[PDB]
Order: sequence, then C-alpha cells, then structure tokens
Amino acid sequence: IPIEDFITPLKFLDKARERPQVELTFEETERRALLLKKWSLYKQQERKMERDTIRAMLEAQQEALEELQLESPKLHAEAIKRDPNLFPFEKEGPHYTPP
Amino acid sequence: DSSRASLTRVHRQAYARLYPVLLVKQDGSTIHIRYREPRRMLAMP
Amino acid sequence: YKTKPTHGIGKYKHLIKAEVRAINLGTDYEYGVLNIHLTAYDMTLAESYAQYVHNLCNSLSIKVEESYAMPTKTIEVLQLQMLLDSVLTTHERVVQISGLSATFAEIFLEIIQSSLPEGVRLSVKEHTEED
Amino acid sequence: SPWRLLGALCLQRPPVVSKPLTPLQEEMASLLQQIEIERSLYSDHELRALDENQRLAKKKADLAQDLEDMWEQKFLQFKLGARITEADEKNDRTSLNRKLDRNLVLLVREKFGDQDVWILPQAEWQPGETLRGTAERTLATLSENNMEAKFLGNAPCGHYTFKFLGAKVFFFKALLLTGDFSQAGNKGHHVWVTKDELGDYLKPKYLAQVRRFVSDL
Amino acid sequence: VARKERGWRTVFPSREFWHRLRVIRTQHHVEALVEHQNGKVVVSASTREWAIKKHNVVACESIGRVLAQRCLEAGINFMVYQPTPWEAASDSMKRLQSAMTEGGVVLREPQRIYE
Amino acid sequence: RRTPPLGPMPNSDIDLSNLERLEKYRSFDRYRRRAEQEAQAPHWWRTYREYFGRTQQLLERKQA
RNA sequence: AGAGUGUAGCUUAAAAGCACCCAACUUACACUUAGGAGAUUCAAUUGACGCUCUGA
Repeated sequence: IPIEDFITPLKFLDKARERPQVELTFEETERRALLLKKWSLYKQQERKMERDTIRAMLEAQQEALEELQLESPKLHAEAIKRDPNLFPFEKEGPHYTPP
Repeated sequence: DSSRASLTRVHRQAYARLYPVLLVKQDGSTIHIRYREPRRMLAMP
Repeated sequence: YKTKPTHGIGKYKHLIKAEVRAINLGTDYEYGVLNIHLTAYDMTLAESYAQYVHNLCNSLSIKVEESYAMPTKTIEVLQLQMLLDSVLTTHERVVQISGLSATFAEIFLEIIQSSLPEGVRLSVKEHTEED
Repeated sequence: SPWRLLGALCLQRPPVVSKPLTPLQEEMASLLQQIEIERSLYSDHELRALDENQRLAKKKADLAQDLEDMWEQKFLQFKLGARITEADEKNDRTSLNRKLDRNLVLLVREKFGDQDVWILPQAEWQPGETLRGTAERTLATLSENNMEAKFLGNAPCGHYTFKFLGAKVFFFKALLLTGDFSQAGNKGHHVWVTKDELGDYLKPKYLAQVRRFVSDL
Repeated sequence: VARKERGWRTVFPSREFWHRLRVIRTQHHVEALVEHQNGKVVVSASTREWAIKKHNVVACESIGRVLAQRCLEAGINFMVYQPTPWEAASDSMKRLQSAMTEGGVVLREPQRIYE
Repeated sequence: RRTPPLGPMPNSDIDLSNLERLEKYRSFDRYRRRAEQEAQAPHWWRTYREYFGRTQQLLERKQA
C-alpha cells in the first residue's frame, strides 16, 4: 500500500499568504553568479578527483586479479564466489560528537 | 566527500522554514535535523 | 523489395528492445535487483544522496529500474523525565541496483561507505518486500 | 617455480565525526540558507510570534521570547563531546580514538631476521586454506583483540610480487564496526595511520601502491 | 519562377526553399551556413574563421551580423530558416533571427509564381 | 529468392546484442547530425544525390 | 640501465569533434536552454622533461 507524501497540504494552500516578497540587488546577484561559477568549477574538480580515485583503485584491483590468475585459478574460483555476508548489509553514517 | 549529500536545496515550492535543530539520541551524539518549532536541543529518552 | 540486394534496409525492431533471482555460476556473478534504503530524518539530504547514487550508478553503467521511497513513521513518544510532544518524520529512499559483479560490487560499496552522509543510514538487502 | 605463500589484510576504520568544511562551501551553505529563507512559507514559530506580538500591541493599545530564552539556556547547559581528539594529545598514534573525520589504516612494526621492514600486517596462507579465512585468523592472532568488522567480499584488492624463488603480498579491504582492544601498550608497534601518515611512514614502493589503493577522500 | 522541391512531407526538414540558413551550435563554436537547395554552400560564417575569433549568445549574434553583411555582399536577400521547436524557442536563436532581419535579410521567402 | 547485398549494409557495425550497453542517443539533434553524415556518405544503392544532384601568431591570438 | 614513447578523458583531427561539470524542467535520470572550465611537455625534421613495460 504505497502512500506517498508528495501531496501539497490544503492548510498550506490556504495559509500561504504571509511572505510574498523577494528582493535582490545588483551586487548580490553578481556575487550569486560568480559564486555559482566558482562552485561549478569546484564540483568539477571534486568529480575529477573521484574519477581519478576510482580508476586508480580499479587498476589496483585488476592488476591484483591478473597476478592471481597467473599464480592460481582456484583462488579465482573462491574469490569470484561472492560471500553471503553482503546480504544483511546495514551500516550507519558519520556523526557529529563522540559518545 | 559527505558534504555533497549534506549540502542541498529544497526543490519543492510549498514548504515551511528549515530549522537546524540538534537531535541527541541516547548514544550521546548530535545530528542536524530539520524540525519546526526550533528547539535547539532535541533529546530522546 | 525482397529479392533485391537492398532488402531489409529499413529494419529497426532488431535495433529497438521493446517487449527475479540471483545467479552464482562460477565465472559470472550477478545479484538480483537489490534495494538500498536511505533512512534519514532529513528529506533534503535523503533526496540529495538518492540523486548521488542515481548518477553514480548511471555513470558507472548500472541500470536503475526503480527509485521509489517510503515516507514518515512518526511514533508518539513522550518526553518522560512533565509531558512534551515529539513528532518524527523519517523517510527512506529505496532504489534498485541491478548490475553487480564481485570486484565492481566491492568498488561500489567502498564508494558509498566513503560517501556516507550525515545522519543517513544505508540498507542493502534483497527485493522480497511488499510495498 | 617455487612460489612462497604470503598474504596480508588491509584493515580500515570508518570515520565518525564530519569533515570540517572550507569557507567556499560554508558560503555556499549560507547561500542555500538564504534560498530557504526566501522560498519557505508559513513558518509556524515566526508566524505565531509575529501574531502574538501584534495581538499584545493591540491589547496594550486599546511566549516566543521566553521560549527562545530557555532554548538558549538548554543550549548552554548541554555539554558537547570533544569534536577533535587528535590535536589535544598530538602523540598517541596508537589509540583507536585517534582521528574521527577520516578513516584509519591498521599498520604495524615488527622485526625479522633477514629484513627490517615496516609492514601492513602480513599473513601466511596455506594452499588449502582460503585467503578470507587466513585474514580472519590473522586478525585474530596478531591483533589479540575482539574486532567485529565487515568483510566486503572474497574479491581481492591488491597483489604485488617480489623475486629473490619469489613471494607475493595480498591485500583485502575491511572496515570495523565494534572494537574491544586489550593491552594497548603491547610489543608489536601497531599504529593507526592517515593517508599523509602512510606517505610519511612507508618505506617501499609496495606500500606506495598500497597508499594508492587506500581511499584518500 | 524556378521550382522549389515541393515534396518530402513525412521527413524533416522541408526541402522547399531556394536558400536555407543552417546553424551548427557545437562545442566552443557556432557555425552559420547559407546553402542552396542542392547542398552547395553559398555563404559561410564561422566563429572558427580566425578573424572573428577575437572579441555564447554574443558570439552567435556576431556571427549573425557578419553573415547578414556577407549575404548582402553575395546578393542573397531571402532565406528559409527552419529550426527544431526547441531552438526555435531558445534565446540565442531569436537573437540570431533578429540580427539577420535588421541586417537586411528576410527569413521568409516568396512563393513560386505559377501561371 | 534473395540476393546478397552489393556492399556493406547500414546498421551492421552495431548489431551486437548489448544494445542496452551501447550509447543509444537520447536527443534528436545528435541523430540528425549522424543522419546528415549518412546522407553525405557514398552509398552503393540508389540516391537522391544520384538522380537530382604561425605559432607566434597562435601565441598572439591566445594573448589577445 | 634498456625498449615503447607524447594534442584536456578519447580520436585512419588538424589547434576539430565528441566527452566534463553547474542553474532550471524533472521523485529522479534524461532532453533542452543558459553557462563555464579546459590540451599540441620544453630546447632547435632532432635532443632532453614526463608516463608505461622490462631490470637491479
């Protein structure tokens, strides 16, 4: 029974008449656009860092795999046999303060 | 690299103010939650 | 025409595709469509990380079928020490991941555990649910 | 081709505290906060505050303040934990509570006879014993603790070779969930290291490639 | 009086013109060709023309101004510009159309006078 | 009866099974440009075309 | 120490075209629109600075 929460509340539709004003200035908009440019460049650099890291660690994994192939095949069998420990994969993100 | 998912804007058009309240579970840690009636400390028993 | 050497030159249905278990064979390994549940008390951060994992899977060539969600589970819990109310709005972004190998799945799990956001819980499991 | 059998395990510990931000990202956060200010509608607290202020103005012509005050009082009386547990001590490189914003790598010093080598903890896998089980019993033996930790899969991560008869070094990935450590002041010089601490401490190009495939973030 | 190629009804674009204005909005460059029906390009305006490369919406407009001068140069006064609906609605293309119209070129074309 | 083609038939380099892994145009203009290139190609069959139809200066440019 | 060597990520390009990321339409992806970032590694067809592989 899928009950999504995308519906706009009729209470808000009635009492949505309190702050209808939006005012911006020339210098504020210029700083908005320039900071958008710098942030776009920064996220591009961070994405390129992510790409370099993933290709580096994929390269390390594939060279590990090919060295394992040239030394032994049954280790490849048991290694490509994936573990059932991944089935209840339940982990939690970082916090703000230690306990 | 958690700041990408921790930094976002609300894409919808009709919503209330977002208050950075600090939820404290009994584990002894704080977390930034969006809750109305902005109590700064929000403790769980 | 059919007897002419330009037969079949206008074929397109052979180019267009238009018409679950988990296999462990021994040399090709492929999990079924597995659910990630992004449990968060912050809807904006949950949506942002759902979009992050969506574009990560699309860029790393994983077909993403569904990106649905299950909403708020308030629990009416008292602030026992006076009486104080506390409503709870948790939301879980449930996204399907289809294509996984051993090493590539390890890569993807390493990436998401490195990119775990603030106060957001991941839940990787199977599709045996009733939404 | 006599292949000497030698394995290892590259152990990780996931971060706890959030990464401190840069001024540019804090400025972007302020910009998004301004977006939220100018886009939000019908904030319950501020709207009822303005309503009660105008109503008391009318009543004196013809609560939000104390609630904000007690919010401030509980903010001040709530003690916060130590966010940085690194620069307050600056010396204990051994403890598990060393650093919390980035992950840590287990690393150890012990001395052999022929070589005096700084080693990410090795293992001696048997031909019949799998490398997963070798890693489990190796973590059980040389760390003498109770680590309950997740192993991602049987798929390996890093293999390197040295020829003298030759041997190899084999590296997995594993992150800790709960750690019970006993007799931290032990003999085997084990340090939990950062990426730059790795790049400082590591002697060989083998551990340089280890520093390559360890996540930098 | 000359025949326009008045077929091709199920296929985009129409080949009913004497002179088509075609715009190529590629990466780092905006190209603007003015070609006869028979494929043969008549007048070109590139931003990779290594002269206008000095001094993007404004780049598109400048290509429009140089192209309008070159069309008056070559004695071409009427086009059939035909955009896909989205670059019809796009901002830089409206500026390009306006630039050519007050550069001296009409982006319609007279009907063929039969009889 | 049939007849083998007198050359390379179109759409033959990408008759691989992995169409879900091939790039698969999402737009219209990109197909349109590939179609224009195909319309310019030589094409063994029968066509409408058959019937009807220094470094210092670079451095100065970069500085400018 | 030896071999392969060299246009941003990629090219039977020669300073080109595809890729990249950003704001909006999107649950979201995509498309499209506004953008922006980008390379011929240096010294006169050659040598050396840089990567890979083979070594110690």
